[PDB]
Amino acid sequence: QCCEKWTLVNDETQAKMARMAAAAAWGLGQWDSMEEYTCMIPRDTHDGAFYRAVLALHQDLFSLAQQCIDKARDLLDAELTAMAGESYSRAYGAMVSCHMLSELEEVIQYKLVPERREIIRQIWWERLQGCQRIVEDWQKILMVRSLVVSPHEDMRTWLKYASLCGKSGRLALAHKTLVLLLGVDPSRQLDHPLPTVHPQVTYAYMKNMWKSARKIDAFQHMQHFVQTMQQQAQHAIATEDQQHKQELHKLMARCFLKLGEWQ
Amino acid sequence: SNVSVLQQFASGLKRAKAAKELQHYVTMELRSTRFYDQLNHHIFELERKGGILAIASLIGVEGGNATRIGRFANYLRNLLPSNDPVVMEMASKAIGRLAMAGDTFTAEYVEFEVKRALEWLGRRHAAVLVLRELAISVPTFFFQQVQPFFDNIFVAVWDPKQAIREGAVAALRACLILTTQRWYRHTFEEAEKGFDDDRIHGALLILNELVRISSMEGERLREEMEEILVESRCCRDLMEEKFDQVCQWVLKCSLIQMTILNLLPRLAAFRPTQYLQDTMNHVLSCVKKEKERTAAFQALGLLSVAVRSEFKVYLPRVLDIIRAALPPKVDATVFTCISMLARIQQDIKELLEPMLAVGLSPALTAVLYDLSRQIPQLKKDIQDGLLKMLSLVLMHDVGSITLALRTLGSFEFELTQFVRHCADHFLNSEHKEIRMEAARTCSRLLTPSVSQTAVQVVADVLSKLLVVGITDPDPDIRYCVLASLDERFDAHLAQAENLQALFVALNDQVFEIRELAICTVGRLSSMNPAFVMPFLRKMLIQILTELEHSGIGRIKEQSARMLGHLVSNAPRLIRPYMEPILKALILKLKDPNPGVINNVLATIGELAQVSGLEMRKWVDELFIIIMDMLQDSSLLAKRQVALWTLGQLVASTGYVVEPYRKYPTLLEVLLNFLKTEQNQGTRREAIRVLGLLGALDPYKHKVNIEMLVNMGNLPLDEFYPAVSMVALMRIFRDQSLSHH
Repeated sequence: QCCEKWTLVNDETQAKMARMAAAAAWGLGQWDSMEEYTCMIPRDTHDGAFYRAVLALHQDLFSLAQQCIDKARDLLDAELTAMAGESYSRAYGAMVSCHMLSELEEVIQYKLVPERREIIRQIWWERLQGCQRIVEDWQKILMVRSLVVSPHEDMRTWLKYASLCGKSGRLALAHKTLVLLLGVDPSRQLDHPLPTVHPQVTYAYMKNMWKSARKIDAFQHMQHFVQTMQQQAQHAIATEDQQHKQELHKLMARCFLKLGEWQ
Repeated sequence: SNVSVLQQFASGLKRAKAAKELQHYVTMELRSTRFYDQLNHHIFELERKGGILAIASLIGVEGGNATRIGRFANYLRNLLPSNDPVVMEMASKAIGRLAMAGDTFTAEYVEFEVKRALEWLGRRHAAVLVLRELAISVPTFFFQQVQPFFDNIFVAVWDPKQAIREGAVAALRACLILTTQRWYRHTFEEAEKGFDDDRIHGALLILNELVRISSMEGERLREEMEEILVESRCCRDLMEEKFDQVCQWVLKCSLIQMTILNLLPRLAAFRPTQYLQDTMNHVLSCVKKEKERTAAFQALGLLSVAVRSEFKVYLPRVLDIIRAALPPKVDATVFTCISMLARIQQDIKELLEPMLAVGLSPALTAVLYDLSRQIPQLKKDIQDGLLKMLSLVLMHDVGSITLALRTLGSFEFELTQFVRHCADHFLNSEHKEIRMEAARTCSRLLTPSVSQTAVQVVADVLSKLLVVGITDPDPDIRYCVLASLDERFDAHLAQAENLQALFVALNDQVFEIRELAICTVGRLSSMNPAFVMPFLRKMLIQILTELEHSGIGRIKEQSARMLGHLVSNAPRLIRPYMEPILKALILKLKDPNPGVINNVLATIGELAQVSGLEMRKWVDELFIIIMDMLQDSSLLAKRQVALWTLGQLVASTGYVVEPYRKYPTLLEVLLNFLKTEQNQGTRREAIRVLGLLGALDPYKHKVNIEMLVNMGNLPLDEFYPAVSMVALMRIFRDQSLSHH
């Protein structure tokens, strides 16, 4: 919609489009249109500084990014003070912005210090768990972190995101996440069995399908999953792979119960 | 404290004056108060220049908010009513410096001064100065009263005087700028009414103000080159009147000429022809007259800026004058006009020779640099001539040599004999100015720095620079020579004879050369660790002694600063010594001078950065200490540095969410700072810390943590007696009781 109607539009409404257009462009990954949409936003607004900082980080202009982050903080002081005066509940929205700005600061020191990566990942994992369990905040935070980390490099965060989506009536989004975690679309290739790499993803996918109408298919798939797990456990037993074994056994139990509960 | 300060401020009363003011500011920074106020009274009543200096300098240096205003307001009010001019300039500067304090009295003070200035409008000029100073220093409360301002200035302006006009037009300019940022018809009406010599040079400046504010583009050229609806509607009438006045009054009447020269280019920039040939005639006629020769070229250049495609016809005339004026060496503006002309390449070639025949003069090299900037083409001939003239100057008066050394580093150039000539130069030199500039030029000209040719020359020259930088009897060029060595020099500073000299440089007296040398050596030691490492270990041992075994408040602070620098640079030497150092620093914090605490807190943050996941187990105590300091302003350390160090700890070590549970008041504290202070840095640091700790779920926050009631069904007769008793008993508990 944004692409279709750009020259057919007035400047006043162009300004209001710019933010959503830039957000969509960032989400898709087309960096050409993101700059065009960003340059239209006023420079005095918090969002303008935020998006200019994002672009600067993408283009490795760290000093400019720091300047933009500082300016964004100065622009945020007013809203935070206004809302903080009454109750902590009303101030949460700005607290999320403060969280995002600090995470953006920490994004630098990830492109410069290779010896400081695992600690940053652990810190991110521990901090994300103290926030509220809304979906949009998680979406924003994960989008911010996605500048240097791909989903395949940290599975548990995305698995928890998919599980959170599941308990809400948004099963399609969880389907998309699990599809982009498996690497293929088992929905298209019905005649084929599920892939066996990353068993946790397969387990989560089977219970999402059970959440939908495909109950008997889920049961049939789970039986084969258990058979394959037992065969793999027997054929790949080694003293080195004991922790693995311990994590394998703990998985099989969780499978078995489900079977019975479904039977 | 009493007599010494009195003597110092008397010497101030009786270049040198500015140095004395700076020295007084430094002495106050080191710091009696009653004697200082008595001294201010002593010098005020009597001389006035030093009193103004003393009064003005201390403002913005000490922490006086209200009593200082209450005392100095009378001093400033006594002088303005009746007094001689000129000296007022400094009193006005003092007023401006005072007015930027802003402690709950600016509105009253400024309105009082403005009203008393309007009353007068040695009396009128004082009011003009007061209005101008209040407009500059206080845009807010000056904007409060505008109609009386305009009405009374329109009366006082048109008196037969020049001094009162020169300030009235400036006050009008300030008021109109403030009005535009957030009257014009009245201004134009009263300006045109008078014209129908006294009622010329003020009306012209007022119309200039209106025209300039109408289009800021022309003034954005005027200002830049100097350093090197309403009017539009009534455009035809004003243009016709101005043209008639110019054509008719050819020799009717200095001041009018400068006003005309000021107006012509801005008017042309408003609309680039109608009277171009006429403007050419006026300006050129004004040139040959010495009293107007300086301003005539200003007008010519400004009009060349305004009018673009019609000035070229008169290139031969102006140039004919220029080549005649310089051979003897007014042209200071000629060069600005020539530079503005390009904003045209073959005439500059011929113009090259006499500009360089001028010798060394200010604004020439900058003019050439800007010319090369806008039009990239002819430069090699410029460089050749410049180098030849510089050589002729340096083979053989003092300020000329200084300017030559300054010029020898500007823009590109195309040098073996020159370096050795400079070696002779700074050697024949008992002068803080010649030597400093020569050393700067030598440092800049050796920018290139793997081939073993010119390496020997670099070695010899660098040896000489180090010798001078370490042996200078005075301190001010040692600091410049040392600082001139940046990160680029690593190959030659890794030698032995140079490292020994650098070591000698350490343990100096000024403490600034000490910081610079320790920073430099710390930057080194990644290339020649054989020599630097033991020396730094020894210096670390010495630093930990001074701080531990000396009961003095100055050396401890200096040593803490030197430890902070050492930790920041060369961090591979500190990792095995983390536990001892920390244990020492904490001891200084656990004691029943603010600088010592500030430096200790500052260095703890750098210690935190250099480590992490190894400073855990030490976070709880440092968290208790800094929290105790954050509240409880009895131990009033700074807050910016404390918040900075807290954030550094949390970020580096990794400590999230748990602090909220362990210290339930950490959130109620951090938000309060947002509604109580007026510092950008403090607020930004608080926001950064809130971000680093992470957003917390409101439910988790919850987990972590009568008169109307009297009105029931009681009759009114019984209600009145009670509430009265409740209120009285509420008062009846100490405090206010003091007088009640």
